[PDB]
Amino acid sequence: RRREENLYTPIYDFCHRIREATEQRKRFVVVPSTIETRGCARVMHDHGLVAGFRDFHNDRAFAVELKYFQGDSTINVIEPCSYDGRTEFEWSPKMMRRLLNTHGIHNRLVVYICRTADNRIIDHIHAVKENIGGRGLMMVH
Amino acid sequence: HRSGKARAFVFRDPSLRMMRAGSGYQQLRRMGMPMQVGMGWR
Amino acid sequence: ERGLYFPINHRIVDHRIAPGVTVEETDVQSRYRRELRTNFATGETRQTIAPPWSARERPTHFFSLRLPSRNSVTLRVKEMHNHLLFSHQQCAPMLVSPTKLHITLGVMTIPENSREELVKNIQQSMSETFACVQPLQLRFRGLGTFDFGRVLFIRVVPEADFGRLERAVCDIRRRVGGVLGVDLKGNPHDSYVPHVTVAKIRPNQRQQLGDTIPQSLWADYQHHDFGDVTLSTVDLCRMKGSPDGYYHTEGAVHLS
Amino acid sequence: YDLTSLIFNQPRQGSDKIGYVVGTSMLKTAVVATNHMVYYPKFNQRVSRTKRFFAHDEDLACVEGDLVHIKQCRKISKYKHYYVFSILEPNVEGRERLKLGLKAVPPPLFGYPVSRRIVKLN
Amino acid sequence: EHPAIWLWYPWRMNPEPPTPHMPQRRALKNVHGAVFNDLTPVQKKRQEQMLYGVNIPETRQMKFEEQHPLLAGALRKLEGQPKGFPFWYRKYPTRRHAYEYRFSIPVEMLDGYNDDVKKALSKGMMSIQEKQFAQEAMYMERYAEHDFDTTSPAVLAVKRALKCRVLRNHLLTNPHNNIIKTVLANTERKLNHALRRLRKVDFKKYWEIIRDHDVQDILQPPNLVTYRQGSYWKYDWNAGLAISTNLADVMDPRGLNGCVETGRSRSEVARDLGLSYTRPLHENEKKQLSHQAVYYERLAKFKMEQPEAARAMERERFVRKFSGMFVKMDIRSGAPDFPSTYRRLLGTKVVRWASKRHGPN
Amino acid sequence: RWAAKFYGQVTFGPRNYPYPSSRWLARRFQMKKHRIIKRFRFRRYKLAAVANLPFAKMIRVGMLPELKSSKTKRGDVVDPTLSGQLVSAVKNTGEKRKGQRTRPKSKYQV
Amino acid sequence: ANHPNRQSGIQFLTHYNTHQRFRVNKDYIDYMHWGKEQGQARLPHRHQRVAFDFNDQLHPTRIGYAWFASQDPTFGHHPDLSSSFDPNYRVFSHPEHWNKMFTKRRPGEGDIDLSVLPSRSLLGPLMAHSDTKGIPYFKVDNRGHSNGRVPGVNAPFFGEFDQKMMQAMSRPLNANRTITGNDGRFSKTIMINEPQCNQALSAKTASELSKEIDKATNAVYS
Amino acid sequence: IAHWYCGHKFRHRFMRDKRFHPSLQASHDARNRFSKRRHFKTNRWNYQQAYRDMP
RNA sequence: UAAAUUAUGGUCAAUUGUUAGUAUUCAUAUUAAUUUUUUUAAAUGUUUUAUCAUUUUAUAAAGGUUUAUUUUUGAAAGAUUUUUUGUAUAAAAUUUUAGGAAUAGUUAAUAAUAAUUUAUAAUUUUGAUUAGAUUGUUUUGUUAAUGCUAUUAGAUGGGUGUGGAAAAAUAAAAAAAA
RNA sequence: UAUACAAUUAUCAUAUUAAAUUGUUAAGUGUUGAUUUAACCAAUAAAAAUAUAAAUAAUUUUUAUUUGUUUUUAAACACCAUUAGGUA
Ligand SMILES: [Mg+2]
Ligand SMILES: [Mg+2]
Ligand SMILES: [Mg+2]
Ligand SMILES: [Mg+2]
Ligand SMILES: [Mg+2]
Ligand SMILES: [Mg+2]
Ligand SMILES: [Mg+2]
Ligand SMILES: [Mg+2]
Ligand SMILES: [Mg+2]
Repeated sequence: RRREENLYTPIYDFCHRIREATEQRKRFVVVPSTIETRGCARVMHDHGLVAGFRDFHNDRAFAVELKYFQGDSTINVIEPCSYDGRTEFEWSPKMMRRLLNTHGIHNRLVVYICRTADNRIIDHIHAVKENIGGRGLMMVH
Repeated sequence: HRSGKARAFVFRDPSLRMMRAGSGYQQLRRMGMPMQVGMGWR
Repeated sequence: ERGLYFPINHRIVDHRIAPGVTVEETDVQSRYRRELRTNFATGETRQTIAPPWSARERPTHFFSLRLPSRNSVTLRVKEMHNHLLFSHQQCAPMLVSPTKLHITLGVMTIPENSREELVKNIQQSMSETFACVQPLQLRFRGLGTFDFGRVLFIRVVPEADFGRLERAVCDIRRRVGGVLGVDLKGNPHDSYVPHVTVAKIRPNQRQQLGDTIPQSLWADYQHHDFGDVTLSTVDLCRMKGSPDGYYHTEGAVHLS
Repeated sequence: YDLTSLIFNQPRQGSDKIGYVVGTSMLKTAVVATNHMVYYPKFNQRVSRTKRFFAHDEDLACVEGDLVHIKQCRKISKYKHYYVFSILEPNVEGRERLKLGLKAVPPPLFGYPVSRRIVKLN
Repeated sequence: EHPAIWLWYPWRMNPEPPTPHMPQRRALKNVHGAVFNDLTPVQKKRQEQMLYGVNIPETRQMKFEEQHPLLAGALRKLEGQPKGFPFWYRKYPTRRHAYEYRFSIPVEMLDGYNDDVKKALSKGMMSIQEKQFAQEAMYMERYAEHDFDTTSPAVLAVKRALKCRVLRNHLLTNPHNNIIKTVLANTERKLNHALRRLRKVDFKKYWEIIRDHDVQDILQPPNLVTYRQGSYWKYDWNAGLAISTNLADVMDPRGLNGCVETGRSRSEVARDLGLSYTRPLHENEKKQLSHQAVYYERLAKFKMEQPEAARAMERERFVRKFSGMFVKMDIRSGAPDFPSTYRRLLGTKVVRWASKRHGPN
Repeated sequence: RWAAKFYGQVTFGPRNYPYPSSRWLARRFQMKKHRIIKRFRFRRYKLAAVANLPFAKMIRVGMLPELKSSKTKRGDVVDPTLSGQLVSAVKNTGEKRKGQRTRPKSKYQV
Repeated sequence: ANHPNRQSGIQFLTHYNTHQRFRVNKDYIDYMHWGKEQGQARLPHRHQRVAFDFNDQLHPTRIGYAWFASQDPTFGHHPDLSSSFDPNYRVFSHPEHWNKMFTKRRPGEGDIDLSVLPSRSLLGPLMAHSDTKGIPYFKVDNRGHSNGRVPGVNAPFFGEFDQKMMQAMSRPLNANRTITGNDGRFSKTIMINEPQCNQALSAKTASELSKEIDKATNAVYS
Repeated sequence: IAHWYCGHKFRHRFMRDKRFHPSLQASHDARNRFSKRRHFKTNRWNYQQAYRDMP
C-alpha cells in the first residue's frame, strides 16, 4: 500500500500461508500458483514435508495437503529467503555445501530450495551433487 | 516502549543469516568487483 | 579570458602534411574549419556518381514525377524567386522558370539509333512497375547542392509516402538499367536521389555567372518549408525547353 | 550490470548509453537523460540513478522526446563528449506538432521549488 | 497595501487570516495546480450540446444498410406499421448502443404505440445522469474499434474526458465538496494515462480528441525538475509502447541508424545515402544557421576589400598569443574544464571563477 | 496547523498500551505545555510570516521597538516599510467590523 | 495487538489483498452481531474459507437426481451439491451497512444501504410479472457451466464417489500420468487412471503397473 | 555505531541513514524528501493558466 | 509433478559477561587500541666537463580539494649510415553535513572572430553554488555472519615558457658517464 | 574509544480509489399574574423533521488538493459577563 513496505513475492506469502495453516492444523491450503511455488511444493513432497499437492491448472491457485505427526506438524519452521522481490540472494555451491555439513557429519535434515540458471526448482542437495549455484527461495524443516 | 528499538520475537536462523550474505562486500572483493585505482597495500 | 584557454574548436593536427615538419622545419597555417564544415552546413548532397565512361556523355531522357496545377510547391518557389530577385538580380539566368518545375526520379542516356524500341520497352516496363502504386503524397522542405554548388534543389523528405517511392524507383532502376542494358548515369543496384531542381548553372553560362552558386542567396531558404503535394503522374521525358512551355514528353503512366 | 551492459558490449564503461532527448535549445546539441545503476551490498539491492549528457547531433534530426542511442567520442566542446549514434524511437507525434508550427512539447507549468509564497492573482 | 502578512499569536493553534484578504471563494485547480475559473468556450459548447440533446449519426443507419441489406430491406417495407419481430436488432448490438429514447428503446420499436408514450421516452424526458450516459455512449461509439470495446485507449480517453468535464462544471456551481475535487483529480490522472498511451497507439485520434474536448492542460508536464530528468518521456517506456511505432510507413529507417563497424553516426549514413532527416525549424535555428553559412563570403570580401582593418586585428591576435595566461597547451592549460579539475585553486590562487561547476560535467 | 499539538513525547507508555497517553504522563506534559503557553500569553508574543520572504524564518513582531513589552531589551531590526505595515496589521486585527467573520479576541492580543 | 481497529489480527489464510486483516478496506467486520457459527468474529465466513479442516466438510459444488442414474437408486442428494451457494455473498455488517456514527444513535437514525440483503418486499414480484415465461424457459444464455462438461453437474456420473479428496491429490507414478499414487506412512495407494479407454491397460502401461505394484509391495514400510 | 557521527543519540544516525536507503530514493513520485514542508502550499495563491496552443 | 547408488567427493561458518518486576541494541566482560616505557636508524661536501661558460642529475614546506588529478618518446633504455611512419591531452560510475536555496567572466553553435558574433542558452530540490568538516575507489579492528569501524601519504595558478616530460629552492639512503 | 534493528500483529502528528453536493419548513394572545434555581440578579415566549440506485479495479496528484475556528439577531435558546451589554 505504501513505499517503505516490503514488496511481496508469491513465495513469501506461499510460505506464510503454509506456516499459518500448519498452526491452525488445517488439512488443506489454497496457495498462489506460480512456477517456483509449485516447484517448491514438489520438492517438499519429495522430502515428505507435505502430505501431497495438486495443481488443477487453475491460474491463481493450487492446493497443498499438510501432514501431521504425533499431534503436531511435520514442519518445524518454514521461512522465505527474501522479504522483497527487490532483493535477490545468490547461493554459491560452497555455501549450499556448508549447510550440508554439521561439524563433520553429513546432515540432510533441513531443506533449502533453489532456482537454477536452468529454471529448475531444486533442493540444495541435488544442487551440491552437480555443483550448480542457484537462487534462494526458502528453507523448511 | 513506544519510543524504542524493535525487538525480534525469537532469534534468527543463523544458517539463513549466512545464506543472505553471498553477495556481500567481502565476497565482492574476492570476486574482484571493485576497480583498483590507487596504490593499495605496499 | 572569455572562454577556454585553447578553444577546443582550434585544436587541429594535419596528418596530410608529414611527421617531422611542424615540430622543427616550418609551421603550416590554414583556416581549417572551412574544410571541416560539414555536409549539413554546406548544403552538399551525395548523388549517385557516374562511372567515367558514362560521365563523358550527355544525358538525354529522364524520369519525372509531374507536379499538378495548384501546388504548394510552385507557389512558394515563386515567392522565393521574387525574394531572391529583389535581393540579387544576378540570379535571373540561374533560376528555372516556375513552369518547368518537376521532380527528377532518375536520369538516363538513350542512343539515337535504337530509340523507338527503347522508348516502347521502357514505357511498357514502367507501366508494369507502377500498376499497383496509388498516388504519392510527398513533403518538400530544405535545399541542397549537386555538382559543387552548380545545381540548387529542393529535397524530398523521407517523412511520408517517400518510402514507397524508393521501392518504386528501385524497381525501374533494376528493369531499365538492369534488364535491357541502358545507361542510367549510375549503377542500377543503387538508388537515385529524387529532387526538384530550382536554380542551375549550365556549361555555357559558367563564364558570365561564375563557377558556383554563391550560398549567400539560398542560405535563408536553405531549410524553408515548401509543403506537401500529391502526385498521380509519371513521365519519361527527352530534354527540350521549347515545345510545350514544358519538357517534350515521350511517355506517361498514371498512378491510380 | 543494468540494461545498458545487457544490450551492448562496451569497449570502455559508459561508451554507450540509451536515453530520452530532453530539450534542444542548442544548435546541433541534444540533451539526453539516461539511467545507470548503483548497488547497496548491505541491503543487497539496486537503485537506478539518472544523469544528463550533451550529445552532438550534426544536422538536427532529434526532437524532444526521442529515444536515442548515444556514444562516447572525440571531445567536441567543453561539455560534449557524446554524439547521437542512432535514433531508436523517433517522435512522430512531436514532429507533426512541429510541422504545424507549435513547440515539440508544451513547457512545464511550474519551475523549480521555492521557499517563498508567491501571491499572484489574476 | 502590499504583500500578504500572516499574523500568528503563538498561544493560538493557527495564525490570523492574512492581510487584505485572499479571494473569498477558493480557486479551482486542475490536477497539476493550474487554475480554471470556468470551462473553456469549447468544453462549454460540449455541455450545451449534451444538455439539449444528442443524436445517433446516420453513419450507423448507413453501415446497417450496407452490412445487412436484407434486414434494412424488411424495415424498409414495414415503416410505420407495428412490428412484432425486432428486425432492427443488428443495428443495436449493445444495450448501451440505443441512446435516443430512454431505457435503451430503439426508435423503430416505437412504431405502433401511442404518441404520448413517444413523448414519454423522448430525450427531453431524460434525467441529467441519463443524458451524460448518452453523450458518453455516442462518443464511445465514434472511437470504438469494435462494438464491445471499452478497455482500448481511445474509448477510455473519451469517456474520461467527458466525465472530467461534468465534474468540472459541477464544481463550478457548488463550491465545496472535496469528495468530488478528489474524484476529479483522480479521473484527470487516469485521463493523462489514457492519452499518453493514445499518442503512441495512433496520434491523430489523440489530436482530435484534444481538439474536441479541449484537454491539453492535463498533458502539460507538471514541473521542470522531473521533466529535465527525462521522466516525462519515461512514461511510455513503462507503458510499453516506447518501441511500438512501426517506422517503415513513416520515417524511412535507412538513415536512422549508425554504422557499427564504421563508427559513423546516423547523421553520417544519412549524409551518404543522400537523405535529410531534419526536424522542422523555428526562427531561432533558421536564423542562427543562415547567419553562420555566410561567414566565409563575409570574410573573403573583408580581406580583399579592406586589408588594413584586417591587418590591425591580426596584429592583435598574434601578439595576444604571446601575452596572456598560458602559451603552451599541456594537460594543465588544455583542461577543457579548468575550474572543475582544479577546485583546489579556486578560493585562494585563482580569482577568475566563483564556482567549480558551470555545466553538467 | 502551525503550532505544536504537544511538547515532548506524550505517548510514551509500554508497547500495546491501549491508549495514546496515560493519565500521569499526559498530566506532566500538560503542565509543560501550560507553562509555555502562559509565557506566550503574558509576554504578549507576536509572530509573522510575510509573502515573498523565506517563510520558515518568522519575523518576531512582538519584539519590534513599537510593540515591545520590555522597556529595556533592544528589540529587533525590521525594515521601515515592512515594520510600518506589520504595525498596521497588528493594530487593525483587534476589533470586530460588522460583516467580517467573528474571530476570537483577548487582552494579550493587543 | 491492543490497538482498536487492529483487533482482527494477522490472518494470511484470507482471500484479501493484504495479510494484515486490519488494513483491508473491503469488508469491515462486526464484533457484536457476528460469529455465531464461525467461532470468532475476525475469522472468515464459512463460504469464503481458503483453508480446510480434517473432519470438516469443504465447499459445496454449485449446480444452478437426473445424473445419478447409474448410481445406487436410493442414494439421496449428495451432500456437496448445492442449488444456491455463493462464494461472493455479502454478509450484513452494521458498521458498514448500518452506520450510526454521525448520529446520536437514537431509534430510527443511522444510514442504511438496502443493496445488501435480498428484498423481502412484495413490490418486486408484483412489479415484475409477465406472460412471457422466465429466463430459463427462454434459454437466453450462451455458455453453461464454465468448465464445460462436468460429470456431477451437466453430464451423467459413473463409477465412484470420492468424498475425501484422496484421489484428487495424488502423484503420477508414471511418465505418462497413466498410473498415479497416494502414500501414507504405512499404506500405499496405487490408482489406475485411464478414464478414456475404460481403464484398458496398454502394453507399456501394464509392463509399468507390474513395476509400480511390486515397487510398492517390496517397500519397507508398506 | 560509533558515537560521534551525527547527533549525540543513536537514533540520529539511523535517521540520517534513511536518506541513503535504497528503496527510499527520490524519483518522479517521491520527491523533496529532505524538505517537503518548506515547499508546501507555495503555489496555492499562484494562479497559472495552463498551456494550450491547440483548440 | 518422481524418487536414485556404482554411496562421507569440490579441503573446517559457528556465538562462553552474576543479572535484579516488566518494556528498550546502553555501566562492571574479552579481543583491538591510547594511558605505557630508546633492540633501527643515520652525518655532512652531489658530480664530471672544453673555464667567468656548456653537458649529465624531475614530485616529502604550508594552504583544504567530495560532478575533483587527466596525457606522448623527441631524453635514457637502443643494437646500423641518412631520410620514417600513425597512435596523446578525452570520458563513465562511486561523493560527506539533523532540520535545504538558488548559483554565474558564465552554455551551444559558428572560428585558429567576437573587452557589443548569433540564440527561446547552462547549473539546481533526482538537493546545486557558496560555507563546515575531510588527503578519493586492493590495506584495519571486532565478528559465526549480510554489517559496524579504520587505512597513511602523495599533483596548490600564471607572469622570456627551459626541458622528452614542471615534478624545479633544506629535510637522500636511488651509486650518479675509468 | 571500536566491537551486527525489525521485516507475523509496535497509538500524536509526511494524508490518498474515494459519491457526494443541493432541498423554505416551524412557531407565535389572552389577560392582571410569585416562574427558574442549592441560592442570587436582569425579564414577552413559542418553535425550524423526507432520499436510494449509480460513479469499475490498478499502474508518474506529494510545488496540486484535503481533516469540526465562519455574512445577516432587525430571530431565539445556550454560553460569558452582571441590571446598562458581549456573543450566539
Ligand atoms: Mg570536464
Ligand atoms: Mg575555498
Ligand atoms: Mg608537497
Ligand atoms: Mg569546502
Ligand atoms: Mg567522475
Ligand atoms: Mg575527467
Ligand atoms: Mg610564480
Ligand atoms: Mg508519520
Ligand atoms: Mg453572527
